[PDB]
Amino acid sequence: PISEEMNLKILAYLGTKQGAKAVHIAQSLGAQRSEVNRHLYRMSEDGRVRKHPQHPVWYLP
Amino acid sequence: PISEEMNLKILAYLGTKQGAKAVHIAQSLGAQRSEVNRHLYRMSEDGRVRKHPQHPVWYLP
DNA sequence: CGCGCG
DNA sequence: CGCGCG
Repeated sequence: PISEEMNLKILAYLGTKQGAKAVHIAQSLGAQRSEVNRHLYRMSEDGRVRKHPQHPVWYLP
Repeated sequence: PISEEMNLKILAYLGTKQGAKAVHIAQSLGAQRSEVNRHLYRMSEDGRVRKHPQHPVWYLP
């Protein structure tokens, strides 16, 4: 499922970086890569985060 | 697979009608709804299209 | 190697 | 009912 609280933890982390990989987001939150990726991709649908067009690297809009 | 040619056709439809549903894009292009959605969701990852936060309706940023 | 998939 | 899933 989707945790809005997980969404907010990810957004807060991205707010401290200039682009980040899910593996490092997961490391820094103490979460699993799959959970972080599930949330990143869903947030990207409506524009809350954005992925590099070629690389698995994530940014705030 | 993902066709960049298909991406451009979908973007062109959206440029004509904001707030479109996949079924209507598919009808116009002569494609399957599932194919159109596969491309919409992948384009949403890097912000080329954007989904409505609550509905399967699509916008062009 | 991109993987998120329920 | 959101479904895109390979």
